[PDB]
Amino acid sequence: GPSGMILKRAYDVTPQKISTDKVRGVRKRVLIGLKDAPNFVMRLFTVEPGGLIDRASHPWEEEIFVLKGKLTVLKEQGEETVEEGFYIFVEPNEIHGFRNDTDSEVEWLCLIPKEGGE
Amino acid sequence: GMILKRAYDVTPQKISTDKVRGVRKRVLIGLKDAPNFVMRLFTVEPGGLIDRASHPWEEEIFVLKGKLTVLKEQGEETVEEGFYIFVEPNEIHGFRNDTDSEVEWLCLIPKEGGE
Ligand SMILES: [Cu+2]
Ligand SMILES: [Cu+2]
Ligand SMILES: [Cu+2]
Repeated sequence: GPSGMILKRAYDVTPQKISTDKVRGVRKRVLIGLKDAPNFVMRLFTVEPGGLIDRASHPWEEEIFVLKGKLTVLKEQGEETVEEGFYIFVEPNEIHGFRNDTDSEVEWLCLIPKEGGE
Repeated sequence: GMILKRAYDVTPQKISTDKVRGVRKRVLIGLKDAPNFVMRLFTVEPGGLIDRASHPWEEEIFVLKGKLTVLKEQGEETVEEGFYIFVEPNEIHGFRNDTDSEVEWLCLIPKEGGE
């Protein structure tokens, strides 16, 4: 494929509002998307106060790094809050979700194999 | 089926070769866990350097802390916390810390690149 290097301020990427049956109060920035990635994609998620990504599972893994705030992670059994500087590995098919129980925006990097889209 | 951990608590590996000095690397999500790509966290001391190199796989980076000097095929460019970098396969690249404090970034590569 193409040559070169992209270097960009992540916040300059246009966010997309996510509103589905299981997601509310979330915006996503596709940093390294399907148009460019040979193998896996990089997204930056922002969750507003009270926002929620309800428990779900999917047949690809997810790799996360928490960039800002206190993120509540929903698990098959119960929940756990993590903060900036934590990483999360979600195995394929593992139940997971996310909630923001704080008064300010929470952000994380999420990477998936490109077969799961962007 | 879910790992949640503070990245700092992963023991860093000092890297010192002919080509790399003043760098520590943490493997956060490595080959034991990852089906497709790995997650590392690099910390570079003031004056640390990863000399120009290239590899057959791509690299995806997110700058977490500080002002990172990126060595390119042509010259160099400085970036800061909050920048992402996409390095195409085979693109020459390296890194330097010209500041007086530690610089950190996340680096992800496909598993063919090892951890
Ligand atoms: Cu998911
Ligand atoms: Cu499980
Ligand atoms: Cu490299």
